[PDB]
Amino acid sequence: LRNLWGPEQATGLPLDVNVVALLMNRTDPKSLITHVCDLMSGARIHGLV
Amino acid sequence: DHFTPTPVSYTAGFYRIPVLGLTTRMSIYSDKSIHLSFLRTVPPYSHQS
Ligand SMILES: *[C@@H]1O[C@H](CO)[C@@H](O)[C@H](O)[C@H]1NC(C)=O
Repeated sequence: LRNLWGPEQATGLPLDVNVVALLMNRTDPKSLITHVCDLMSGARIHGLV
Repeated sequence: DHFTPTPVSYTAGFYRIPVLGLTTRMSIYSDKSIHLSFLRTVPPYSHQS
């Protein structure tokens, strides 16, 4: 996920393109909603995979 | 103007627990695939038809 962004993305028409690769190995819903409210407030991330 | 018990039922719905939403009688709560375990005790407006 880190190597897919560096040498690729040559035709980048937006400017606020930044990838965030995180690993939540355990998926209890309290921590999941915590990560949602942390990433959505984290400089307006528009991608949730 | 939300009138949505959907975040409570979906927060308790990652464990797939039935949540009784008793706010309104909308037909969008009557779907089986959108609302898997959301079993209410109120009928939709199709019973008025
Ligand atoms: C999640 O698991 C991987 C190994 O599969 C580990 O490398 C990583 O540090 C873990 N994430 C955490 C706890 O930061």
